[PDB]
Amino acid sequence: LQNIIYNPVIPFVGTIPDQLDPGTLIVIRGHVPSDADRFQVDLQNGSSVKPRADVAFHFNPRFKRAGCIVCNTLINEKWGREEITYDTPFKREKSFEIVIMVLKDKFQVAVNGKHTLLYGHRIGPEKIDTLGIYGKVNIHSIGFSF
Ligand SMILES: OC[C@H]1O[C@@H](O[C@H]2[C@H](O)[C@@H](O)[C@@H](O)O[C@@H]2CO)[C@H](O)[C@@H](O)[C@H]1O
Repeated sequence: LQNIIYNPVIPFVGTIPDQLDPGTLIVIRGHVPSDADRFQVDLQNGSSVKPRADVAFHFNPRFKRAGCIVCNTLINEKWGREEITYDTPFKREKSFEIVIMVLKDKFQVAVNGKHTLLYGHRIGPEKIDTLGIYGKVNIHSIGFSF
């Protein structure tokens, strides 16, 4: 793993150190705190706050009731169709590893050593240069393989 970021402060907004070509991994190890209702990993085009940077890939675990993962894309400050994965491995007070693998046509995401979901590209992954992590989460490490 390359360009590892250790224990970043959340909210984190970092420049991804290379283009996300097919086969690239983003690996994120962390922990959901006991009072967490949600957090998010956003692959974004730039880091503008107003107007809000486009989010190619919004990966948003949610913990209310039985919980779920919501995926979407933000284009021109509008959210598109939500893709909700209900078989969620995330739990409050548990550790996790997320591996996002960028393929040509989709993202392939594995959580805790197990395939979790797919997400077809809506914005070309070549437009992504920024990783954002927000909400209630404790991130121990961010690693990249190009
Ligand atoms: O799709 C991701 C965004 O959802 C926004 O919340 C949605 C909510 O999930 C949906 O059920 C509906 O009622 O409308 C809300 C507004 O679009 C969150 O506010 C945003 O942060 C993203 O997670």
